[PDB]
Amino acid sequence: YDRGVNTFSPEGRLFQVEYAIEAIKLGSTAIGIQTSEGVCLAVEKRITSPLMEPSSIEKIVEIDAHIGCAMSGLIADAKTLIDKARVETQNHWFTYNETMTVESVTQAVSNLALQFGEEDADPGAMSRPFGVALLFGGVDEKGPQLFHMDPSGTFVQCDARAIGSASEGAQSSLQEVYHKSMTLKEAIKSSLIILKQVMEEKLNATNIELATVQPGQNFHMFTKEELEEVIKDI
Amino acid sequence: RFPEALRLALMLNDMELVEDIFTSCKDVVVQKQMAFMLGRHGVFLELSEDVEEYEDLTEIMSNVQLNSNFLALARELDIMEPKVPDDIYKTHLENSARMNLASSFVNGFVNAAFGQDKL
Amino acid sequence: STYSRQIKQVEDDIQQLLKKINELTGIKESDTGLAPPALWDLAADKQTLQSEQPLQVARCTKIINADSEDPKYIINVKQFAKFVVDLSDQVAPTDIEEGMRVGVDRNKYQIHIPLPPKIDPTVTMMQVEEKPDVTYSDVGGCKEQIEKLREVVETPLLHPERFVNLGIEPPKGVLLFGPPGTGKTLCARAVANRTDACFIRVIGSELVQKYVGEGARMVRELFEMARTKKACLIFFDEIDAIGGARFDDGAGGDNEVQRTMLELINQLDGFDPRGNIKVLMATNRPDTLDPALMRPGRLDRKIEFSLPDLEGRTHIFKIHARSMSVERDIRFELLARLCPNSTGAEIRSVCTEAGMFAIRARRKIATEKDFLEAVNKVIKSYAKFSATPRYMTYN
Amino acid sequence: SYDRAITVFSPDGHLFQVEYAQEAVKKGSTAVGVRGRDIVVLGVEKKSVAKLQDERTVRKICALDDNVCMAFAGLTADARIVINRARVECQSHRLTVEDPVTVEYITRYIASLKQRYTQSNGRRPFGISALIVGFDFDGTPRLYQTDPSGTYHAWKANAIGRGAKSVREFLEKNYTDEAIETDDLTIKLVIKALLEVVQSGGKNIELAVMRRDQSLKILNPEEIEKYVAEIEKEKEENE
Ligand SMILES: Nc1ncnc2c1ncn2[C@@H]1O[C@H](COP(=O)(O)OP(=O)(O)OP(=O)(O)O)[C@@H](O)[C@H]1O
Ligand SMILES: [Mg+2]
Repeated sequence: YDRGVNTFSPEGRLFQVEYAIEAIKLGSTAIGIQTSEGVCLAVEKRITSPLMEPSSIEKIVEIDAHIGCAMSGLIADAKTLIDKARVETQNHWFTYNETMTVESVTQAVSNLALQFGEEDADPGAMSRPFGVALLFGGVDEKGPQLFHMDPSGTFVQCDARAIGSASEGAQSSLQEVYHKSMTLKEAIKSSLIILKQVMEEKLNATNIELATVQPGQNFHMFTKEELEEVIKDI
Repeated sequence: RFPEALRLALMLNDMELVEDIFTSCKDVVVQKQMAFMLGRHGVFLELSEDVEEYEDLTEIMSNVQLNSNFLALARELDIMEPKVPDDIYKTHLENSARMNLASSFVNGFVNAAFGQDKL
Repeated sequence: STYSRQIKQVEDDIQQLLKKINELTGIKESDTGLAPPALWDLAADKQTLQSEQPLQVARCTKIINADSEDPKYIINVKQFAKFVVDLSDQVAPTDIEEGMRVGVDRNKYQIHIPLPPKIDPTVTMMQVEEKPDVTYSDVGGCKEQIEKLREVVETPLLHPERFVNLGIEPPKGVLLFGPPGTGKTLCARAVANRTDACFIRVIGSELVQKYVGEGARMVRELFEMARTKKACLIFFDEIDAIGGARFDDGAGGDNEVQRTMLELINQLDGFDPRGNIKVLMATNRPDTLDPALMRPGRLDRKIEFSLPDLEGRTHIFKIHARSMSVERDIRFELLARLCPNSTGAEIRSVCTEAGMFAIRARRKIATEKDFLEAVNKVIKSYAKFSATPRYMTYN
Repeated sequence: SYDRAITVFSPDGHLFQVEYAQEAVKKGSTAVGVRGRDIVVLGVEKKSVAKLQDERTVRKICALDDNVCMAFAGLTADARIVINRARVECQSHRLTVEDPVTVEYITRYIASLKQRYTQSNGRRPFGISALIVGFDFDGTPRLYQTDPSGTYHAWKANAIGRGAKSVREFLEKNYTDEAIETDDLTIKLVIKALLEVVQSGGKNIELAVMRRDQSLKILNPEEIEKYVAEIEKEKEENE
């Protein structure tokens, strides 16, 4: 239309940024919880047909051996951010022989957001914001850490953050059930409980993804047996 | 079908049949509903103390709880606020002893059985 | 079948009896506008025809020698003539003013009765006489919007004493704006249902007239007849029909409509006080309105009917599915989550289409699957024709 | 250079150009892909078969590599560009890794290219959806579907094009382990799914299979006619 991508509303809102933020509410619900025992990431696969293979719906991604990411919204848009996170990481290791801070990874991914434009831009520059919301979860010198990133490039550490279609109700439930000193098993169970009450379908070990980043241990995607072990309770 | 039988007997104004229907049923709850119907109709029965649940049945048939039930309804239906006859007259939209007496009648009718009035 | 013969006998007797009754009483004609004979006061009609003389409607023009005891009144009897007359003995001299319509006799044309000002019948029909069947309980997700609207258009009329005591002048204008189907006209209908003052509904397209200056004349007469009431509300639905911003495109682009809008603006806040009129306009294109019309003193409150949030959408789903024969475990919160940016009209259509899916399957109860298919058909399948994405740039 | 944001977010939060490309896909011919036990089958409705048309040139099933082939639905010209890019990258990956590409890898590259075209200045999205079947190095049959947005998924069986919804509904009901016991049963399932939308019959079905350790084989019209005859015969005994 007449408006450019880099246009400000009379209220001071970047139009395309707000419109990309509205894209997350159509995405699947993801829930990240940070606890002293580790970071738990959960997401709903939202299977639309029995023929579709659930294993191909990858919405929790290994960023590095100590960092994972859960994406919500336009999953295709999240591929570029994931690739930049996984390339920017191992570049810090290449030059400094150390793993990045989760905050540094989230900041590097955030710098990609808002790097879009129409005129006076590079040929490889993007045309629109990334219509995806990311939940980075990892372990670093500061222990376990969970960061939330949105298409405006605003990344912020969160104790327990829910994004996606059910972000409002899941966030309310997280506020109701989160306390700072709780185990990782309790975090996983609470996240699964919150997911189960917001899914359109019925929760099972196939339509959800669960991952954990614990101190000492590496990023771990939960298998079907491990998922069934915790689902059998609730 | 005791409640409709009691209704039908009430249509017949057969007090003996009302008593027979009321004391024939063994269900206390059905008797309570029938007591509510009798209390609404204005028909009252003098039950025997041997009859189980005599107290509550008599209270239902005497409509002693009618005021509390009505007030609970009004509180639920958020209409407990008193209404001045001016709110009914609405004289501000219009482009004496008799007047005062009419206004007192309006105040009584509008706020009937509510227990509160601003006037 | 045993009673059929007697049924037909008594039915024919009843029909013959009804015809016989109508023979003595009346009920006939009805093409010449004749009332039933039970209302015929023929003696009083004759007495009126003799005693009550007809009066031609004229307009007083000038009063000569009003101070003295022989004031002469120049009247303009419509298309008939112009005369210099005097008041009848039954009319006070102070009851006739220059420029007001009067009624005079046919013999000496002496002024016999002051008359109400002439109002266009089309303007007269614009006032609402049957209130709509919508209450504020039928609007969900607009708690703040409804409160702001009521404290401007309803509260000052209901309880003016709360405002005069504190020297408070309440706002006298509200503009409801938002994407189509968000509930602007629904809230206006709720206001008209709850209001007790005179409510006038004006559609902007009704203010477009064939001839030059006619729309401004209708606006002037609308505010004239609105001022003949102690308190009044005027609803301007789709004000963008005539409320567009003034522009000069070389030719006479929208000059007459701009003059109508200027007349409306002058009536709202001009040299003369507006009166006790509290106006109300609804539009889905508030960006096109003139800056002078979008100014406080003409549109003091600007209530935005944005698309409902999750709680608002759940409330609308509860409102529209209240009388539905739904199942026991309908997850209305999930349904509200499944349509992020949807108007209340889309939610109503979702409820109706879920009911239609249940009806088509010859089922008396609509399950949750029916509501899911309704969401797919309305929110998703019909999303090509959605007015939402285009119209939130305008709001 | 033309640098205009063709694909921008709608106020609703949608990429309208992507949805229009998906609509262009929905205006395409029905392509059905079924992943069997030791075979992957791709059957494309031939839309209208003119007798003067060189059927060799108009082919909606093209082999990306010796082990990967895809059938598209949408704008034929866009699909040709996507296929050529995928073939070039398949050769590059074979040169670099010294291993034939996996189905996941070529599907991911195609989807990433589509997403890049949905987020680059001056470029409209590709108006094609692809059904990419093949075999991995371990002999596992694989079927994947990519859409103009850039999202891809693995499917046991899937359909794209105008009749995609009805054919997918049919496949959800008749795709069972028994129905894919043999190659013939898998091909019969594909032909039945195509016959759910194709009106005339076997004349408007171009079917190509791929078996483990074998190249893509296009079924001749007589073979498809024989299969349709088998299905028609089996229909009677079920009545
Ligand atoms: N907030 C709401 N709560 C309940 N129902 C609503 C709400 N908003 C809209 N609806 C329903 O959707 C319908 C939309 O009609 P309505 O007159 O409210 O639209 P509008 O906002 O005036 O639209 P337009 O700008 O096209 O005139 C209403 O009649 C009502 O049934
Ligand atoms: Mg309207």
